[PDB]
Amino acid sequence: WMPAYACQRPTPLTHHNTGLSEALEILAEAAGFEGSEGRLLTFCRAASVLKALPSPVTTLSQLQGLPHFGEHSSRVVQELLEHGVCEEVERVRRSERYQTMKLFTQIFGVGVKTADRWYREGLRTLDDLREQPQKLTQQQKAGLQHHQDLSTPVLRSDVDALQQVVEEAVGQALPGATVTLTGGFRRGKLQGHDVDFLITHPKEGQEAGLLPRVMCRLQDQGLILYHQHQHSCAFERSFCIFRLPQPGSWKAVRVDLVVAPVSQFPFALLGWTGSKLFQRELRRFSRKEKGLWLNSHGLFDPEQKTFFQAASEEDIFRHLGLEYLPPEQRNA
Ligand SMILES: Nc1ncnc2c1ncn2[C@H]1C[C@H](O)[C@@H](COP(=O)(O)OP(=O)(O)OP(=O)(O)O)O1
Ligand SMILES: [Mn+2]
Ligand SMILES: [Mn+2]
Repeated sequence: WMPAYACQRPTPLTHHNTGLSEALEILAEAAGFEGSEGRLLTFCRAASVLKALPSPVTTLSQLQGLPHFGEHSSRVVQELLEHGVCEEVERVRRSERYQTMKLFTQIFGVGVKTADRWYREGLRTLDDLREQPQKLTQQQKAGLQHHQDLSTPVLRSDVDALQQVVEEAVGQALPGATVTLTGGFRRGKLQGHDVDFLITHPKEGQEAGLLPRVMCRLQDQGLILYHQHQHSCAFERSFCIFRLPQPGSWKAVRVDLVVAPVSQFPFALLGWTGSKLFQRELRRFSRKEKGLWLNSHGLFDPEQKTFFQAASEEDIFRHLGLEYLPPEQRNA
């Protein structure tokens, strides 16, 4: 027996079923491209079960009694075991719709709705987008300008360099302010598509106006290629492309900087650490099993109209009746 919710079981970074999970995640991604959110979540859940298994699935008999393994996901795994290939997955991989939606949605500032609109309008390539600049936001133009670098996996070494410059700027702008690495790198990932940082100060309110000062410092050092600042309407944030110096060269790298007041920091850290499926599952668990609404700002009882005060992620897990999972076991 393995628990049904991803937030009730450890999911390590590395596992024994990478071929099988990858194939299911192609089908999940394709479903998302077609607005089939039910089918996306179904394939995502099945893949996450495989990530949690302590052994490779070598025969279909190892599927019996696992949750989230309905007929379609089981068929995909069966075909892979028997034939080394799943024809449905190969058709998806070869299809122009999938390839194009993958191409467009990978670009900085482009979601599924935009990519689909562009597809329906006859756009297919990055050059097609560059030929229609009136169709692009400034963020998307920046994504296209740096597309090669932004498609290159960000490495832990890049993360360490970026954390140093962000810490230097934060520390010079406001002594005592802190920088916490979040996202997939906090979960132990060796590579990623961006770097996420969470900034706060132990005195509530001292973080006010910090982010623009941090960005000014970084801009002055030549480290910023693109910056879009957004005030809270809901955390203050800056979605950036950094110019990371390397020996004899440089690389553009996506970096998200988020500011949270320290009262909300545990919720923010939990929300921003992911994985995306883990957090979806944790929020579903909270609502369905505990009657509480969890988000990146707090944990709300809608019946009592109360908020839970947490000092740590551990506090939040405890309040929900879940065993604590460190970040490296949230790789659902
Ligand atoms: N730009 C963003 N907008 C909204 N939420 C974000 C953003 N970046 C990160 N988050 C939040 C949502 C997720 O639960 C978590 C991780 O998001 P994201 O950076 O997209 O993936 P990740 O860090 O888990 O993998 P990757 O290594 O590919 O970046 O933090
Ligand atoms: Mn990330
Ligand atoms: Mn991010």
